[PDB]
Amino acid sequence: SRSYPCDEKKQVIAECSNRRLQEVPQTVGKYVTELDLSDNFITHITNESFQGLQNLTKINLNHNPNVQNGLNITDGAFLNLKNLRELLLEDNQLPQIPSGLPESLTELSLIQNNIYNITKEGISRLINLKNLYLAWNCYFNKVCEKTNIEDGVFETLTNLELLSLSFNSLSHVPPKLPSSLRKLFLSNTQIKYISEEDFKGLINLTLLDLSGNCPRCFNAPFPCVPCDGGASINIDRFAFQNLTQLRYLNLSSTSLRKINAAWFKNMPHLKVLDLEFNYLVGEIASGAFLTMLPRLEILDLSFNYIKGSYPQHINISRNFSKLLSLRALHLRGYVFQELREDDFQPLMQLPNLSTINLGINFIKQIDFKLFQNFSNLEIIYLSENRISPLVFEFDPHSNFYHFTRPLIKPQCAAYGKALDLSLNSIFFIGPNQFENLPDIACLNLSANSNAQVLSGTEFSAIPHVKYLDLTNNRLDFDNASALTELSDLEVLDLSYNSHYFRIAGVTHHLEFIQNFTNLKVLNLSHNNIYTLTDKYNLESKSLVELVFSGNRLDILWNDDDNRYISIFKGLKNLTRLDLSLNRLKHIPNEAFLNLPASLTELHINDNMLKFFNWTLLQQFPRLELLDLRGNKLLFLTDSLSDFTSSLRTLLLSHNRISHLPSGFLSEVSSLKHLDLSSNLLKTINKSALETKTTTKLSMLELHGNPFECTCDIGDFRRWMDEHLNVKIPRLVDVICASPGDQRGKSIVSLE
Amino acid sequence: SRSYPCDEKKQNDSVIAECSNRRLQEVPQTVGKYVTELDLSDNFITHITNESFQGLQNLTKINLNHNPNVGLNITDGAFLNLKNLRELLLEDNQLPQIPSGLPESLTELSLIQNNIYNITKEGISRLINLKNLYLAWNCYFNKVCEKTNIEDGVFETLTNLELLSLSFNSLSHVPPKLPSSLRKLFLSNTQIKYISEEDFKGLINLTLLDLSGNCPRCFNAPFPCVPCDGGASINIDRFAFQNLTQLRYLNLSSTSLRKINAAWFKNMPHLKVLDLEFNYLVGEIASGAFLTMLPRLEILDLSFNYIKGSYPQHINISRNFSKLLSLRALHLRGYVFQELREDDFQPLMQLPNLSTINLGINFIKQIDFKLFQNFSNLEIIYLSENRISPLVTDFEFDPHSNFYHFTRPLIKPQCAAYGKALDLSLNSIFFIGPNQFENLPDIACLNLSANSNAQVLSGTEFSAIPHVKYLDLTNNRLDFDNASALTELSDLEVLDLSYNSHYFRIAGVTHHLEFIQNFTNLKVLNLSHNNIYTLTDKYNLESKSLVELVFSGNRLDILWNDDDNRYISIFKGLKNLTRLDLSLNRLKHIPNEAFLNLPASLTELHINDNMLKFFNWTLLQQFPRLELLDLRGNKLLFLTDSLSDFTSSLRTLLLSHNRISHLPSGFLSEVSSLKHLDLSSNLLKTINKSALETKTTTKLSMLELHGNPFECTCDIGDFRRWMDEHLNVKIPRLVDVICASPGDQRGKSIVSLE
Ligand SMILES: *[C@@H]1O[C@H](CO)[C@@H](O[C@@H]2O[C@H](CO)[C@@H](O[C@@H]3O[C@H](CO)[C@@H](O)[C@H](O[C@H]4O[C@H](CO)[C@@H](O)[C@H](O)[C@@H]4O)[C@@H]3O)[C@H](O)[C@H]2NC(C)=O)[C@H](O)[C@H]1NC(C)=O
Ligand SMILES: *[C@@H]1O[C@H](CO)[C@@H](O[C@@H]2O[C@H](CO)[C@@H](O[C@@H]3O[C@H](CO)[C@@H](O)[C@H](O)[C@@H]3O)[C@H](O)[C@H]2NC(C)=O)[C@H](O)[C@H]1NC(C)=O
Ligand SMILES: *[C@@H]1O[C@H](CO)[C@@H](O[C@@H]2O[C@H](CO)[C@@H](O[C@@H]3O[C@H](CO)[C@@H](O)[C@H](O)[C@@H]3O)[C@H](O)[C@H]2NC(C)=O)[C@H](O)[C@H]1NC(C)=O
Ligand SMILES: *[C@@H]1O[C@H](CO)[C@@H](O[C@@H]2O[C@H](CO)[C@@H](O)[C@H](O)[C@H]2NC(C)=O)[C@H](O)[C@H]1NC(C)=O
Ligand SMILES: *[C@@H]1O[C@H](CO)[C@@H](O[C@@H]2O[C@H](CO)[C@@H](O)[C@H](O)[C@H]2NC(C)=O)[C@H](O)[C@H]1NC(C)=O
Ligand SMILES: CCCCc1nc2c(N)nc3ccccc3c2o1
Ligand SMILES: CCCCc1nc2c(N)nc3ccccc3c2o1
Ligand SMILES: *[C@@H]1O[C@H](CO)[C@@H](O)[C@H](O)[C@H]1NC(C)=O
Ligand SMILES: *[C@@H]1O[C@H](CO)[C@@H](O)[C@H](O)[C@H]1NC(C)=O
Ligand SMILES: *[C@@H]1O[C@H](CO)[C@@H](O)[C@H](O)[C@H]1NC(C)=O
Ligand SMILES: *[C@@H]1O[C@H](CO)[C@@H](O)[C@H](O)[C@H]1NC(C)=O
Ligand SMILES: *[C@@H]1O[C@H](CO)[C@@H](O)[C@H](O)[C@H]1NC(C)=O
Ligand SMILES: *[C@@H]1O[C@H](CO)[C@@H](O)[C@H](O)[C@H]1NC(C)=O
Ligand SMILES: *[C@@H]1O[C@H](CO)[C@@H](O)[C@H](O)[C@H]1NC(C)=O
Ligand SMILES: *[C@@H]1O[C@H](CO)[C@@H](O)[C@H](O)[C@H]1NC(C)=O
Ligand SMILES: *[C@@H]1O[C@H](CO)[C@@H](O)[C@H](O)[C@H]1NC(C)=O
Ligand SMILES: *[C@@H]1O[C@H](CO)[C@@H](O)[C@H](O)[C@H]1NC(C)=O
Ligand SMILES: *[C@@H]1O[C@H](CO)[C@@H](O)[C@H](O)[C@H]1NC(C)=O
Repeated sequence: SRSYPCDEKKQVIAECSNRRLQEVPQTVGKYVTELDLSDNFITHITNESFQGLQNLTKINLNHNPNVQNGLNITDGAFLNLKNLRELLLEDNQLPQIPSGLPESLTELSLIQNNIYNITKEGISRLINLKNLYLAWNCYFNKVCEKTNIEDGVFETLTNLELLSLSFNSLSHVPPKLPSSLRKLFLSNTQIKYISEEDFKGLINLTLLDLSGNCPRCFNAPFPCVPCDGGASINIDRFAFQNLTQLRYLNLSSTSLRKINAAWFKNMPHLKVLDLEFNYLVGEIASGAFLTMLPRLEILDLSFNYIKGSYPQHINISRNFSKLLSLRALHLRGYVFQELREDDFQPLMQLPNLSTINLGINFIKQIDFKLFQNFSNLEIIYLSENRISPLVFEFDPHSNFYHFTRPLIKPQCAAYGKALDLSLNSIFFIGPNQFENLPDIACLNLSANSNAQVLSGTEFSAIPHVKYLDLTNNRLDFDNASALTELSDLEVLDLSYNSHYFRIAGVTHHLEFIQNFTNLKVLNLSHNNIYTLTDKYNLESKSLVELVFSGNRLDILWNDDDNRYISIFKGLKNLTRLDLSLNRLKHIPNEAFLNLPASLTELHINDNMLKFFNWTLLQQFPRLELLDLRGNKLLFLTDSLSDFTSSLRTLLLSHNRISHLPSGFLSEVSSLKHLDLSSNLLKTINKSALETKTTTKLSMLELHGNPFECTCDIGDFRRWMDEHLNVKIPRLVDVICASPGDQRGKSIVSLE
Repeated sequence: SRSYPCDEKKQNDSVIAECSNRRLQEVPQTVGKYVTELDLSDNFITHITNESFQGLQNLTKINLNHNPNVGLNITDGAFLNLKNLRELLLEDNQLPQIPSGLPESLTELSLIQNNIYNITKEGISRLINLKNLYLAWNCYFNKVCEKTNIEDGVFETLTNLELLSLSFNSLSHVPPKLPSSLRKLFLSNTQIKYISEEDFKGLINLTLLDLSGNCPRCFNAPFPCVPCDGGASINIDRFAFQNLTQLRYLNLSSTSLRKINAAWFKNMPHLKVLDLEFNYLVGEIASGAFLTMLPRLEILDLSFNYIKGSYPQHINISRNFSKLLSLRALHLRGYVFQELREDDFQPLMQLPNLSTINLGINFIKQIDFKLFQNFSNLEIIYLSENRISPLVTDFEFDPHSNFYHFTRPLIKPQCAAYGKALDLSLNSIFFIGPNQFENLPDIACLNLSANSNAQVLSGTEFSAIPHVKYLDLTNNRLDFDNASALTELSDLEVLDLSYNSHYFRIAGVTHHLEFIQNFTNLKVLNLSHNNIYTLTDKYNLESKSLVELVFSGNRLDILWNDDDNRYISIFKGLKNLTRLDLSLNRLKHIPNEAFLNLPASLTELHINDNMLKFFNWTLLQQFPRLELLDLRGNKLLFLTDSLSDFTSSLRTLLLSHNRISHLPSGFLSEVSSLKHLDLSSNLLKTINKSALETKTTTKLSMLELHGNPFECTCDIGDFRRWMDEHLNVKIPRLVDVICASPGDQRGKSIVSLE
């Protein structure tokens, strides 16, 4: 059995999602324990749907049906599944909690439905529930009803550890919550008041999310309903008195102006405090609560700006010096003109403060030397400011109030201390710009509209930069000594610096590249490179990877010009080369033969190639991956094994191949992965299948070929049957084009 | 009938068969006998014989350029029998020789871009009627080729020849015995180092001479370039042009000139256009005796005469520029200088007709702007690509274009049409301060594109030039945080804010587009590629005057998210709008109420290049003026069967690149207004009779169907017969209206099935 329609996988999971399925297939293996049927067109679940699949411990029916209208699940449809632990039913337009769910359930997700009634009948039998998600049923301008929570509905769920009720109209915290709760999410629930009773008994709670209740609505990116008068949430003095185990508290966008220090009296473990989108400028200056948090590691005070206010200075209370455990401080969107060394004195003896984030404050100048006086900053994040020369659209499973991606690309941060000055106005780097900074290893200058001629001295005060990002500037590469002060540079990103490269009449100089002794990775992408001055060749003894996408090799290698015929030959250590998006119609033979013999990976995808000289792979004895996707190729050589014994992956997707030559599936013993996706194949011929021996072939992609499903396809179908070790992904997309009665169906589905 | 494979055009005198770029392997035997011009360019034709055009004696013009695409073999005399052949284009055919036995009727012959190295009497000297002969670009750069041999006197018998183009061939000397009927002589890039008194002594009718690129200036060349020994100058004898009294055009670009002999111009009283780009003329520009000899000159191009590595404070223009009384345009790109002062341009200031001054690409850091007012009448002040800051076919080189510069207008004609133009694009005007625009003329057309401007415009910045009518602010970083922005510009008709994403992208900063309603005369607004998905307080765009809104490249998918009502009327307040562009907004579906709030005034609505799966046809009932609906590049499956119930205005419906697999019976019944229906690149297997059928006949004039996977069984018969009974409906590109199935038909046109 080659399984269909699902792909089976044993790290036993049937991946069956996004396959245009109309019903639960009756072709699922009986050894399957986890079934992913998300994103199909399934409209009915009955007690017949999964009979003879009782090993199932997990079912995902999210996002069904898509497109061309709700999911209809009968009473007790799942009841017979004795082992069902986890049921995901998100985005199914369910009007109610389905009835008669199995008591074995420990995890149930009903996120993004139309469920306005939470009943004993739905839920109170489900004694084994540990995590229950009912979020995003009624929010924003959706037409929906206030949520009715049957009194005591949650009381019998004495194993429940996580309950998520966010983005529903609740009005108050429900009573009779089980004391087993660890995590309680009540974001955006229209609760204006927290009483002493609401969480009095939840002694095991480690996370509480009360965000977005009484929101700050000015300039909201969503329909936002403030409390009367834009008032603050109202939280009783003793509301958190028993929450001794709280580690995470989210009070983002609760319109707070005042924080009651006493709220933290009994929270000796509190680790992450989110206070973004409030009105806390005054508390930041004078916060008594900061005195109550000596184990706090992450404090987010972002977007507490006063509307219309652009103060000279940020005002940080001396009490910040009590945050002895603080690791990250987020101060985006406070809005201020100038950062002086004195303004941050309270932060300067915190031993573990690693990250300071001052993104999006419209800061016009910074006294940079202040950063050295900190104990140990490793991320100095200043992106999106005004620093100039010195002289359903919300993911319900993510954080709603900010992105959670790293501030600094991990590959750069991995080198050491990081200074991110991206998206500023440092248009010219002058002699003292970088004076008195720490030993920066990772420097981001992307998008500073820098148009200068770097000349070998600009980075002299931080000469150990290992990863330099200069993307999206207007750099004028007119000096052979550029960047050469950076002896230890390993990664250099010059992508999107077209501005001068595109003008023929100005001089262009890339000779500095050869100076670096440790340069491993160079990205020259999207620079429109088509002409250089005097020195035509790129050279480096160390470089391993060159990204040359989005340039004009079609010009450089024009048949009437010899000058660039060795452009990459001097990159003597290169193993990875990217020549995508260079508008190539053909590569002269001599040009191809002058690519480095060291290559293991060569991409030439998304050009316009009409021919490819296969014989020339004889000069590339280490070549493992050749990527020719997105071209106009028609001809495959019929003696590939004469030209390579190294090639493992050949990517030929989105070309115009109509004929596979004799024994091509078995031509190259080393070939593991052949991608023939989206070409013009009508069949695969017997001679194409002829093998002298066996082959290393593990994966063959064929989806989007216009197959002719006559009896001519028989041979390949029988081949598929007898080579079950060759994976063919996406069989639902390996489709008959002709004739009319077969059109649209998988080739596997053919009598 | 309906012609195939070519498209025919009944033009004037002419009837033209457009037959190019059709993958043809043979000259087709199906060309109409009334055809006078045949364009076969860009096909896979390999052989021309005396049978190729047998049935086609009316042919006056044949284009065989660029054949075969992926050399062309022409038998001796293949064209001889074509008694009326006037024009033969044989460019880019890898010909090794001039074809033999060409008809004597020829008046126009192009052999541009071949491998022809011998120009013989036998090829050419019988062709007595030739008026234009093009032999350019046969041996140039690092092509493998040989020096051109021109048989002595080969051109002498061509006594009606007016244009001869020999550029981009290795010639070494001007050929002798040229016919005196010559008007235009092109000898660019021909490796001629010396011009003698004899070379053009008899060419008394010459109006153009091109000697560019002989002894070229090669520093930083964008092509393989071979200087004369020592990088010496072309050597032109004092009397080389003494008989050239009719010359209007002289191109001496890239001839390594340092010194210009005034006497060269003594007998050239009509000279109008002088190209001197890519020389070493900084010294002549400061002194230039030759400027005294050119009082009828209108265009002078001195671009890229920079001294290598030199960055002087000032440009030095001789006082002799004041003698160029007829001068209209002065091009001074690439001289390279830091500052332009008012004194530096005094010699130019009383020239009555000097309309255009071009200072592009000089790395200029400051300009004393007041100087431009003291000119008599500048209309184009071109300062693009400097350092101005706040005030305190396959061919690399198109052989049919100018090689030394682009020929496009300096200023977009739509902007220039309004009046005086100041182009400050691609500079460093990052902040517009209070006096930036002091002392300027009455600018009507203002380009500030790509100045990395990040400021909050606030209603006073353009106070000193308040009659700007066309404002280009594209590709900046503008922070639209003030409702009075640009409102000082009362007469503004066209405003381009494209590519100012920078702050629109950030949810947490405020965004304000309210200023738009203030303009009384605003007609065209372009907000493209701004990533607009959230505004502050005022969610709606309003204008009583605006006729055209370009909103492509924003996030209407977000603005019109089903859980948000706030932007449901975003465009309704554009009460005068007729053209709306919603392309590239990632839309999967448009809420019905949102669609219905688009202005009732629309005549043209584009929603192409989204991801639409649904389109509610019934809503075209509220758009009684709608003439063009463009839905190309979406994922639509369903067409309504009762389109005539919902519109009587629609003339063009563009549905290309969708997933339509069925034309409903009877789509098009009673929809009389529709002229142009584009169903190319969909998933059609056939068209049924009743799908096209109409009782009251229709205005249908164009139906596109190429790139559909047609099933060429007998099920296609009905459409084929329909095609034959509606010859007034054009179906273009019939070679691309192809059978997908079954195997024996696959690849063939549907019109080609018995
Ligand atoms: C208020 O603040 C609290 C933190 O104090 C915040 O709690 C965090 O919420 C996010 C939002 O869901 C949780 O993040 C998810 O965690 C689960 C559990 O481990 C993951 O499965 C999620 O996985 C990601 O990748 C998956 C791949 O399968 C995807 O399926 C999915 O999209 C996700 O990308 C995801 O990381 C997070 O764990 C909690 N924090 C804690 C400690 O529990 C809350 O969101 C904030 N409130 C608002 C309204 O933003
Ligand atoms: C310029 O090119 C460089 C080099 O290719 C780009 O950086 C590289 O980007 C890739 C992915 O595009 C990173 O690879 C990824 O790494 C992750 C985690 O290790 C892995 O999960 C992915 O499958 C993939 O391997 C690669 O590490 C990264 N390299 C470096 C040195 O940072 C860069 O993105 C390009 N610049 C621009 C503007 O595109
Ligand atoms: C911003 O949007 C405006 C308005 O659509 C764009 O300018 C307009 O560009 C089109 C070309 O796409 C011009 O129409 C063309 O005019 C010529 C000459 O008459 C005609 O030959 C073409 O078939 C077509 O009609 C239109 O005139 C022009 N309107 C102006 C300038 O007012 C503008 O280009 C967009 N900006 C960017 C950066 O895309
Ligand atoms: C340098 O700063 C830029 C600009 O902030 C970072 O670019 C963003 O990075 C991610 C790639 O992971 C994208 O999803 C965003 O679109 C980028 N934004 C823009 C405007 O480009 C970049 O990654 C930073 N570089 C490093 C090494 O951290
Ligand atoms: C203002 O200047 C910009 C930049 O010079 C112009 O953009 C050019 O437009 C031409 C013709 O439309 C394009 O082919 C070029 O690619 C553009 N150049 C660049 C760098 O983008 C724009 O046309 C000018 N605006 C006006 C009104 O003339
Ligand atoms: C018209 C430009 C001639 C050659 C040239 N290339 C450059 C170049 N790339 N940068 C320059 C910066 C300042 C001054 C002159 C520059 C220059 O000159
Ligand atoms: C954190 C952003 C808060 C709201 C805001 N939007 C903008 C905005 N768009 N521009 C600003 C310019 C200067 C100072 C504050 C600005 C501002 O503040
Ligand atoms: C700082 O971090 C280190 C471990 O990463 C730790 O041992 C020490 O306890 C922390 N200091 C404080 C003051 O919390
Ligand atoms: C690069 O710049 C430095 C001055 O910054 C200069 O000394 C050196 O000559 C420059 N290199 C070249 C080739 O001009
Ligand atoms: C850069 O490399 C070149 C040539 O290899 C050498 O002449 C130059 O001095 C080098 N300079 C530095 C600072 O690395
Ligand atoms: C070549 O690359 C390898 C892997 O990065 C590295 O070990 C070696 O140091 C490089 N060689 C040279 C000569 O720099
Ligand atoms: C492939 O390469 C060499 C030239 O280096 C040549 O001998 C062989 O004919 C080539 N194939 C094609 C189609 O050019
Ligand atoms: C073509 O030329 C040859 C003379 O070589 C003659 O035999 C033949 O009939 C000619 N064909 C036509 C169609 O004129
Ligand atoms: C200036 O141009 C006008 C209009 O073309 C023309 O009549 C006049 O002769 C020109 N003046 C000079 C000095 O050439
Ligand atoms: C716009 O900016 C100007 C600065 O001149 C300021 O006076 C005005 O109040 C601002 N208007 C708004 C609505 O912010
Ligand atoms: C702009 O538009 C509205 C017109 O209703 C008005 O309130 C506002 O004051 C106008 N502003 C200026 C600066 O003209
Ligand atoms: C409506 O647009 C046209 C431009 O075609 C103009 O004549 C008319 O004046 C505009 N109406 C108003 C009220 O601005
Ligand atoms: C189209 O919108 C119309 C308004 O005429 C509404 O009656 C109809 O329900 C719509 N169809 C769909 C599928 O939304």
